[PDB]
Amino acid sequence: GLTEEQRMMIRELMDAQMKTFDTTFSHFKNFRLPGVLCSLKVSLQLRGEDGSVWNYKPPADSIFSLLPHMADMSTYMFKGIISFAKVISYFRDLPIEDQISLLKGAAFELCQLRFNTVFNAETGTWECGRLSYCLEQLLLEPMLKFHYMLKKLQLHEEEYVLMQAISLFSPDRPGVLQHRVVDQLQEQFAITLKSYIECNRPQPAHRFLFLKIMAMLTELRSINAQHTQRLLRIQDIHPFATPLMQELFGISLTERHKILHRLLQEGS
Amino acid sequence: GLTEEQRMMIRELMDAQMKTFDTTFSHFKNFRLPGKWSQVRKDLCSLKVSLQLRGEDGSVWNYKPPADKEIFSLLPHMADMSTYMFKGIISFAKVISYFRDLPIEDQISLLKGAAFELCQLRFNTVFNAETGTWECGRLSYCLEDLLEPMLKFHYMLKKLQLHEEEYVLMQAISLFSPDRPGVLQHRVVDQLQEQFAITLKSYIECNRPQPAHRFLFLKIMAMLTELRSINAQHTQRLLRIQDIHPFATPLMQELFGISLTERHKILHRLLQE
Ligand SMILES: CCC[C@H](CC)Oc1ccc(C(C)(C)C)cc1NC(=O)c1nnn(-c2cc(OC)ccc2OC)c1C
Ligand SMILES: CCC[C@H](CC)Oc1ccc(C(C)(C)C)cc1NC(=O)c1nnn(-c2cc(OC)ccc2OC)c1C
Repeated sequence: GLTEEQRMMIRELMDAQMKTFDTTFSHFKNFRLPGVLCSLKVSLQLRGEDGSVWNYKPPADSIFSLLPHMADMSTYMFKGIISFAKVISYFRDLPIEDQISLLKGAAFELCQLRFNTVFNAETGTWECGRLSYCLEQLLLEPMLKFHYMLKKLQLHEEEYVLMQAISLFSPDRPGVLQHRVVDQLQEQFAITLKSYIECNRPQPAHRFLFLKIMAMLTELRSINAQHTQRLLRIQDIHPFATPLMQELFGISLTERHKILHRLLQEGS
Repeated sequence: GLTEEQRMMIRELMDAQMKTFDTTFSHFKNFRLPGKWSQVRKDLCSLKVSLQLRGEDGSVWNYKPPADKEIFSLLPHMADMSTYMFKGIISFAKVISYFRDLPIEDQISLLKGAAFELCQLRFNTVFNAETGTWECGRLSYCLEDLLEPMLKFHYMLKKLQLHEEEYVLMQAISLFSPDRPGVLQHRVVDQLQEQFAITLKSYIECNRPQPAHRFLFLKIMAMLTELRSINAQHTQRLLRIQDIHPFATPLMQELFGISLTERHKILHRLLQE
């Protein structure tokens, strides 16, 4: 039994998730594709409305071909992440600078949390509806070990959307001014998540699940730093980042993120 | 043991083939790709193919066709494929001396009736029987699901294991068909076809064992007869489909029939340059 606010807090996040998560990627169009890292090698599949199936197999040892597509696809995911935060009441009340700082530090993490919901552990494929991404002693790349472990927990929709709230309202993000207001918000999401697990998962397989989930968020925070550095090493060599990704990567706060600033003011 | 004219007759067709047959399809670019109604779905089910497209880096794009507007996806591509092939078929005839000396209308009539047949003969050279795939260099076409006469023709012709000289002689016999619609020089073309047929019959005797290839010439002639029937069949199927869904290129519309040189001005223009 949750409090009348904890129940109201989850319904707001679940409604926020339903309104902003395009699980089928139906509105994901006008993206780049390979024209006619070694652990994260993926094979792109693209199904059509008529039932046709395009399949792209990347070449072997010679790798920057799929990055333009993965940049466009991740940008579309982050646009839904922005809209997810805009409809949360606790997020819109924050200053416009903290909304940019929180979305800068939680862009990658909230994308991963949504990808794990469409990840297939048995087939190794990220079933993104229209598109699919199938992989080619391999769960050492922290990106994939995180997804396989998180998928093993078999979390609910309420638990996934609560991890997004805890990751979004991180008080120790670079540039956050209201560090105490964000920390007060983050504590309530963790309390609601801890209370939800106790009321709906009495099984022994889900023992210490809240501490496991919090440990995943800490690991995902470390993987966020690793991948951001790995992608800046490639951007320095081969420019592949989208205009919105350059603002996140850091390539006066609202003046350096004019796209993020405009998206936070439009009607959600 | 061929005559010096039969020897020079083959040397001209081989030079004709090597100048106009892009066996690697290196110059086939800028083609379309996948982005009375009941009478169409028949042949489409028999000729369902999966397109493969390799890249310079080694990447492989593959298009699997949608299972049973459903099969109209490969039509724009195969129209560009057929058009590119036929333009090389036109260039093949434009360098043959016996073809240039014919009237400009008889040249159009021969190319109209032998367009499909000469295109199949070149497609059989790049067909892989054990894998069932037309290996067109960067492009590949593998079918799924020998009942279709066009498929039975390719499997039977590939089993004969003909030479490059025997393939180019089949193109000469099929090109110089005197009974094509609109041909005026029935006496000249029929005598030309006999000269190529005699050379093919004499080539098999002089360059192959006698008893094992005793009826190889008659088998080849039987293939051209069966291929002549498939040319009629396939032309009717695509006229039923083109009338419903336009997929034919302007050069294909002239062949399909959609004053002789004025109704085939594109084919005429390609014969003048
Ligand atoms: C399991 C993770 C999902 C994805 C498959 C569904 O896995 C990949 C697999 C293969 C590849 C390559 C090797 C083919 C390129 C890449 C990725 N994944 C990214 O490329 C990615 N993941 N997150 N972000 C991201 C987004 C962002 O907002 C726009 C800001 C910063 C971001 O990175 C700090 C990005 C760009
Ligand atoms: C058998 C080898 C060809 C090709 C390659 C594997 O197999 C096909 C496979 C599938 C398909 C569909 C049904 C899925 C589209 C078609 C075809 N092949 C044709 O559609 C074709 N073959 N020849 N011609 C042709 C050309 C011409 O010159 C311009 C004039 C008249 C012609 O037909 C009267 C055409 C149009």
